[PDB]
Amino acid sequence: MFMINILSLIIPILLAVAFLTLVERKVLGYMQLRKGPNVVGPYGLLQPIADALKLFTKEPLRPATSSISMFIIAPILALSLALTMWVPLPMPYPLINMNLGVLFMLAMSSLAVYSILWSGWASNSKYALIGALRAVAQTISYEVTLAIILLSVLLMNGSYTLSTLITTQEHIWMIFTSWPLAMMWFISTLAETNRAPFDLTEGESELVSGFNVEYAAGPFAMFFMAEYANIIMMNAFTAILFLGASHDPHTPELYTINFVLKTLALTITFLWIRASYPRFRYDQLMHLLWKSFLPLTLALCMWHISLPIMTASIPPQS
Amino acid sequence: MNIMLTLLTNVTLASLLVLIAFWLPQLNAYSEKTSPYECGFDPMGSARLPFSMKFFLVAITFLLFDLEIALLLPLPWASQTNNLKTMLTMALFLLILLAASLAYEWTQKGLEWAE
Amino acid sequence: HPAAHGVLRLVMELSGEMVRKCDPHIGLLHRGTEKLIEYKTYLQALPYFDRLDYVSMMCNEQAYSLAVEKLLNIQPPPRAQWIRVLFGEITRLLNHIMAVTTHALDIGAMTPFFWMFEEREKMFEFYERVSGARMHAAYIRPGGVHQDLPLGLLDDIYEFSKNFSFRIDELEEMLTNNRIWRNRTVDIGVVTAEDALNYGFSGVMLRGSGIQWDL
Amino acid sequence: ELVQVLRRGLQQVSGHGGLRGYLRVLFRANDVRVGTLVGEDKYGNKYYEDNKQFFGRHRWVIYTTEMNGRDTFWDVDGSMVPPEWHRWLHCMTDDPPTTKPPTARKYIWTNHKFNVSGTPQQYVPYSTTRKKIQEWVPPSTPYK
Amino acid sequence: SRGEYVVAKLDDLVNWARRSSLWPMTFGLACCAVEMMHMAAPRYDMDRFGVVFRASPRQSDVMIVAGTLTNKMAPALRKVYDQMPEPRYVVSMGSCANGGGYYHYSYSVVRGCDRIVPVDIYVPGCPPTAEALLYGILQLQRKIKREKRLRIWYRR
Amino acid sequence: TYKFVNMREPSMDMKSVTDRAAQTLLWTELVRGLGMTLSYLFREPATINYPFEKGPLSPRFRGEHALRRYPSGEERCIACKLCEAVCPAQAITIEAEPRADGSRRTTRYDIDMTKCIYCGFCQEACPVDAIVEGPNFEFSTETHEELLYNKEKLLNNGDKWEAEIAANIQADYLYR
Amino acid sequence: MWFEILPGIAVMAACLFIPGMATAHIHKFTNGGKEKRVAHFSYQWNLMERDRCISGVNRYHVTKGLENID
Amino acid sequence: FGREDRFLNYFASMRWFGGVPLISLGKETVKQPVYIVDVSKGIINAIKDPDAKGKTFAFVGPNRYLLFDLVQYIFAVAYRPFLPYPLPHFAYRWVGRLFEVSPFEPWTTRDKVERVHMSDMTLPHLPGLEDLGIQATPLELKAIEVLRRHRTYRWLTSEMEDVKPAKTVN
Ligand SMILES: COC1=C(OC)C(=O)C(C/C=C(\C)CC/C=C(/C)CC/C=C(\C)CC/C=C(\C)CC/C=C(/C)CC/C=C(\C)CC/C=C(\C)CC/C=C(\C)CC/C=C(/C)CCC=C(C)C)=C(C)C1=O
Ligand SMILES: CCCCCCCCCCCCCCCCCC(=O)OC[C@H](COP(=O)([O-])OCC[N+](C)(C)C)OC(=O)CCCCCCCCCCCCCCCCC
Ligand SMILES: CCCCCCCCCCCCCCCCCC(=O)OC[C@H](COP(=O)([O-])OCC[N+](C)(C)C)OC(=O)CCCCCCCCCCCCCCCCC
Ligand SMILES: CCCCCCCCCCCCCCCCCC(=O)OC[C@H](COP(=O)([O-])OCC[N+](C)(C)C)OC(=O)CCCCCCCCCCCCCCCCC
Ligand SMILES: CCCCCCCCCCCCCCCCC[C@@H](O)O[C@H](CO[C@H](O)CCCCCCCCCCCCCCC)COP(=O)(O)OCC[N+](C)(C)C
Ligand SMILES: CCCCCCCC/C=C/CCCCCCCC(=O)OC[C@H](COP(=O)(O)OCCN)OC(=O)CCCCCCC/C=C/CCCCCCCC
Ligand SMILES: CCCCCCCC/C=C\CCCCCCCC(=O)OC[C@H](COP(=O)(O)OCCN)OC(=O)CCCCCCC/C=C/CCCCCCCC
Ligand SMILES: CN(C)C(=N)NC(=N)N
Ligand code: SF4
Ligand code: SF4
Ligand code: SF4
Repeated sequence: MFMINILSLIIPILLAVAFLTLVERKVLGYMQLRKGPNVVGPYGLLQPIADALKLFTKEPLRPATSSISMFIIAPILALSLALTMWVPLPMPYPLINMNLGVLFMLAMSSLAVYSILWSGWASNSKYALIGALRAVAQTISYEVTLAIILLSVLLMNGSYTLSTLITTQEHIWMIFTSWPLAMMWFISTLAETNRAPFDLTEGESELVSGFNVEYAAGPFAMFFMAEYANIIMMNAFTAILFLGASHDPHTPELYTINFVLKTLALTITFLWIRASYPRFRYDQLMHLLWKSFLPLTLALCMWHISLPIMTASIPPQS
Repeated sequence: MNIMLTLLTNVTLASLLVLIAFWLPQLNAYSEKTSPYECGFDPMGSARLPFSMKFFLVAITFLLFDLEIALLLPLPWASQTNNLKTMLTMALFLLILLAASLAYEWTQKGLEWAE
Repeated sequence: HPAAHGVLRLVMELSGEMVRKCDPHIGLLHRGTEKLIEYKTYLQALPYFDRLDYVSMMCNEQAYSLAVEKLLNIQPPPRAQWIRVLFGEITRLLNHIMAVTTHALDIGAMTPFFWMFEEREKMFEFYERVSGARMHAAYIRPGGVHQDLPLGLLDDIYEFSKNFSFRIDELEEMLTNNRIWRNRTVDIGVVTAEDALNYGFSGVMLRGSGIQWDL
Repeated sequence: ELVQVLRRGLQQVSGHGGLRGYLRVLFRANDVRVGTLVGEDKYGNKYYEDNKQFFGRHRWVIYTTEMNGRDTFWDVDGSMVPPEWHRWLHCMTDDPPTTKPPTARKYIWTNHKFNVSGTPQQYVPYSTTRKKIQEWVPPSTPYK
Repeated sequence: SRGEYVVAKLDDLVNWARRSSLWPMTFGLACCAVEMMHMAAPRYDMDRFGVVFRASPRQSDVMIVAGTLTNKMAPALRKVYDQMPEPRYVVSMGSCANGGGYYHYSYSVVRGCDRIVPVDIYVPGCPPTAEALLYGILQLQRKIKREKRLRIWYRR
Repeated sequence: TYKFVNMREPSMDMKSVTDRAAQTLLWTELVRGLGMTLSYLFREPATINYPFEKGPLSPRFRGEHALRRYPSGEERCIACKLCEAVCPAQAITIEAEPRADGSRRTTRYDIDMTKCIYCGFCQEACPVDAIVEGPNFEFSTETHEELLYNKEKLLNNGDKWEAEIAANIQADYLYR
Repeated sequence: MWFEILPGIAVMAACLFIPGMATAHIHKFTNGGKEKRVAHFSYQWNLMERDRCISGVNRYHVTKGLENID
Repeated sequence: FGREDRFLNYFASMRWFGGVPLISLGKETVKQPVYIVDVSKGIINAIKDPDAKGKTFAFVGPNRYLLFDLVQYIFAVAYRPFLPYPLPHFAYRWVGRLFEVSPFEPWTTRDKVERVHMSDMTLPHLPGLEDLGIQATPLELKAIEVLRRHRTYRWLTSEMEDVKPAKTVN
């Protein structure tokens, strides 16, 4: 039955990734006064299927100068970690109920960083190398900021368990409690997922597709799937962490509906931001977190250490 | 057990997708098809040559600050102790030292990229 | 390359990502227009100017027509001159829309591109109604213009002009005070007035540097 | 309120003749609008107008399911319109062929032909001029 | 036959995705490239048809040779076409790309991009309207529909 | 006259300083951009449903070429080669000879549509309105040779589009 | 109009419903119609093991009570 | 032999199957491959030659190699390790039988193994490229055109002269 549960977690996530591709296309079109895909099927519903079939029936090539061993591993690692990030999320019952349900997320994200690095380096191309180093810098910045922000927010919670996050947010919302950390965390999630205005590793205007310049057909589709799965997963993480839904043990479907609605709202906000804003410059992104977010993040961490102690509201350990 | 099973499942699915991608479609590869891409012209040098890293100092500071976050992570359990005064004093000591390190680097221009 | 306008080879020497020297290689779109003009007549050479700067078509045509009329010692009629000025300003709007929107697209903003290109489509409709060609009109000729305006063109141009200030305001609501756009564009490519004059810059470059010069 | 718009959608479902016609128009034209029928030509193409729509979408055409000898249920071309309806659709005039028929000439084709490229009916170029130089023809009677 | 039926349905399935998922390379020359931009503009939105521009030739299916091809540019165009993986299609747009255009008798112009790359569709004009190029794209899609690769393989 | 685009200076009073600080901390202009994008989302798109809806055109439109006839059926062209002389791209080739009835009629009239720039000088220079640039523009071909028209192809185009061409010429001939 | 974006969003939402609902149903199915026992600590794990031992069927979710003591 | 050929590609694609199986270690087979451009030029010249109407031409290369030497040179130019081993003829035939069950283009067949093992005939009486006016291009000049694709990034840029010519049998 556990294998059935794993499949039920995996396959709908990939379906949601494909239809998120479609939704982003249409949302950007209507924000840009276009229509978006509406020809392939009824309201363009078959467009993701057409694109997937085309990509997996098209020829993939390996560059002559490429290191083939790490050329193949990078999409495998990216997709595997994108799917693995979904196992501890409670909706409202996690597939795997990890006691430290957040450090696993941090470690797997840091490991998923290396997929783009190894794809860029293995490609043996200058644009891929530039994209890889942009990934290095972006990872530095968002890693330190994410670590401190998450520490503070979970310090308001009591432990590193997401079901405990639900129980904490039973009455009110962490967005109400700690909205500055929430805004900085949203920016950090944008940077982590490489979405605009921080799409530096794959900046089309400055680089020709960045790290995946040499990737075509199936391997490229795996990078796209991993990116969109990470987008949805991080939006779900933000929704669980800051927008806590009410949970009824006897009818847990209501929590699932609320969680999915919040996740969709955050993902549509991601697409909205991409449509609205220009692109950063990676040195300006590094100076944005270190020189603006990091000082305020340290101050807010001190404040959120002191607040439960000074108000006699330290959360229960269990 | 379950975590190993799901890791195996994800890796197997990704590997199967790679196998399908590299064996289903028709392949016709020649020398120019697989050549490196440099916007239509041949590359002047090699991509394996040294590539200057203008933020080398910031990477080392990132290493040290990663240590700092490693130290700061067990705070949620440290708030359950009876010695709340000592715990708060030492936590604020660590955070103040981290802030002082950031301030020193910023004022000595360690955060400015090399020209 | 998306930012290289398709036909520019820019050989760059980078230390990391800092630029050490730029060596633009041009001529990938060299056609021998001047030689072909030498081989064509005066009327047969107008489309060559029509295709030189394909975002200011009637402006190129007006420049060529002014040169030919100056050599011929003739004078266009006042209605022809007014049509030339009106369509020159329409073409200036077209070119500025293209320039600003492609700049914002290279920087990472595309919705202004789409909006202003709908506006460009309307101005292309004006071009096509007056000439029969949507962009390469070949309408302004030595001595005046080829044909007179249709009997609804002025009203349609008035409607478009009335409903365009809001489009410009919507464009400015997205970029002018945006901190990301200011970070990308402020203090980038600074050229002094003396350097601009010596290098032979003209128009927007001089006026941005602060030189009060407009032909 | 949205109730009125839902009622309009259901009317469009009923206006097209039910679920079957609505689906057929949706899956072959990607739009389910209803408008006044301006006319229909000899090839089966129908033409509708709706002045309430903005300029550009206030005139449209539903293509026939079979033209000449081609099964045109799905693969609809933009060259299938005859010249008169082409002019009306592209808005070179506000007078439809039904109201203002064009002048009839004895040489104008009775049946319109779409783009025949890729078919054995495609145009093939050739020289339309005869041979410039005539070669000498030696006698058939031997001299000896 | 069962085999012929299976290969016919499979070929229809494969041709449908390629027909409805065209990803042209971001590649434009001279004046004809502006009409591609107006095609991508809201008025004649190409994205609704499944036509999406991509920058890398590896991730591109169609090359739209839109504008004049010069002698100094021909090697680069051939290089990017070669680096574009199969299946790949070519649409030449405008008189310059079709034949010589206004610059046919020029020392530095290639009289037709088909001297360099095999061209699948020719779009005539100077420049062809955005509607004309959209018609050319739809004609290319219809050309893709008639391909029978699995049917050729089965009867081979 | 002239005007300064960026020459203003901000007031340093406490209220303005606090407003700027709030804009910096609370991303007010970013929210404004989001609001503008949302407005455009809720607006109606300008996309037309091609090919079922066609973009507007004018009687002066230059499209595919055609050779016209008099109402009697006789060809209008008199082999005067004015179009060939004025053609900027040299895309027209003409060869003529006396016909069986002595008329001045062409035997070869070729137009290279891969060389033509669609500038419309040929229909301006024609003194009999024989060669015209019709309204058709959807004539893309799968092979190069199909775009090398000859007299038969151009006469076929004229016969095919005669009604629309005649209507457009009637509508626009008073401006010529 | 803008409401043609809804069907894609509706399909994506339906796809995202499946994981959580399926996990809840599988938890209830494999735990005797009750929530899966959460054992974050050795005490709770020992409770689960004792429940397995007392049940006599090697299933912790099979609960015994007063009718079992007497 | 050429870019899209079978010969050089077939011999250079045995990398994936560990070592190189050869019948009698390739010591009993002598082959003289001919260049594709030379073949095409001869075909074109035979059309323009008026006194080649009803004839039979043999197109062979200028050098004859043992199969072992030829495969060794192919692997040396491709910069791949060469590990040959003798495989009995019946076993090689069975291997070819296994590979020909592919509905697609087979990698190798029993007939292909037979042809590879067979030595190229000598037909002095028939005319050739020198009779048609074409000088046969030696393998050592155009081998790098085909076998450079089979190299890795380590040896991609190694020059043509870097590899000694194979030992001929004349
Ligand atoms: C001159 O030059 C030019 C320029 O200057 C160079 C320019 O600037 C421009 C201007 C250009 C622009 C302005 C364009 C930029 C602006 C835009 C708005 C473009 C936006 C672009 C995008 C948004 C692209 C992003 C989208 C992409 C890349 C598409 C990717 C699509 C996908 C589908 C991703 C792949 C997903 C996959 C593979 C998911 C697969 C899923 C599975 C495997 C799961 C399987 C599940 C199952 C099997 C379960 C099945 C279950 C059931 C019930 C089915 C059973 C039924 C049966 C019948 C079997 C122009 C025009 C130009 O010309
Ligand atoms: C024989 C197997 C060999 C596998 C080799 C490859 C994987 C190597 C790592 C070890 C195996 C996987 C983890 C096993 C854990 C066993 C214990 C367990 O289940 O604990 C439950 C715990 C439960 O969480 P908990 O510990 O917080 O709770 C305790 C238990 N309860 C809930 C009862 C209180 O699981 C975890 O904590 C999950 C941790 C996952 C860590 C994964 C580490 C490896 C990641 C990949 C490494 C390799 C990268 C390669 C990169 C690419 C190279 C080419
Ligand atoms: C949303 C999904 C995401 C993941 C998608 C993963 C891919 C799914 C693809 C499914 C369809 C695959 C169809 C075959 C594609 C062949 C590609 C190719 O190169 O073809 C040209 C080649 C052409 O071969 P050739 O013989 O012409 O080769 C000579 C080529 N030259 C001359 C250039 C050298 O065709 C083949 O090789 C034949 C392939 C036969 C089919 C292979 C198995 C396909 C099985 C599909 C599922 C079947 C289900 C049961 C039947 C159902 C019937 C209704
Ligand atoms: C279930 C396990 C799968 C493992 C991987 C197998 C490959 C397929 C992976 C899944 C994707 C399938 C997609 C559709 C089908 C296409 C792929 C496929 O099936 O290719 C088959 C390949 C296809 O050859 P191909 O190179 O033409 O593949 C391209 C296929 N098309 C044309 C469709 C693009 O065919 C064979 O392998 C036939 C021969 C089988 C026997 C030999 C196998 C190799 C040699 C091994 C033995 C070597 C020693 C010999 C002596 C032994 C005794 C001592
Ligand atoms: C996981 C492995 C891969 C999964 C693949 C199977 C899952 C997807 C199933 C197929 C997706 C839908 C395919 C059918 C699309 C129908 C859409 C409809 O519009 O197409 C019509 C008919 O579709 C095609 O013409 C027929 C080919 C597509 C169907 C192939 C037959 C079924 C193949 C097997 C399907 C199940 C797969 C089983 C084996 C895996 C004609 O469209 P077209 O004329 O172009 O458009 C012209 C433009 N218009 C609309 C404005 C006029
Ligand atoms: C506090 C740690 C250091 C302890 C003493 C070690 C001395 C020797 C080691 C030196 C390393 C310490 C470096 C950190 C301080 C040096 C930074 C510095 O020089 O400038 C400080 C910088 C200068 O800014 P500007 O001059 O305006 O910049 C102009 C740019 N154009 O301003 C600062 O002071 C920032 C420092 C912020 C954190 C400082 C940490 C100390 C604060 C202690 C407060 C808590 C005390 C606890 C009392 C509790 C009472 C109940
Ligand atoms: C409490 C109720 C009352 C509320 C009102 C109290 C508010 C006042 C409290 C003290 C205010 C502190 C003001 C000091 C900040 C101004 C310092 C300053 O301006 O430095 C200038 C200069 C400008 O930056 P540039 O690099 O030059 O920008 C590029 C220009 N081209 O800044 C610097 O050089 C950096 C200065 C060191 C940065 C320190 C940041 C790290 C410390 C913050 C972490 C959290 C606080 C730590 C604990 C605080 C308590 C000990
Ligand atoms: C201005 N021109 C000609 C472009 N091709 N521009 C562009 N942004 N691609
Ligand atoms: S065909 Fe005409 S519009 Fe196109 S590139 Fe050539 S001159 Fe410019
Ligand atoms: S439109 Fe201009 S280029 Fe074309 S045939 Fe007529 S005169 Fe020549
Ligand atoms: S200008 Fe008119 S009449 Fe004269 S040759 Fe040309 S088509 Fe004939």
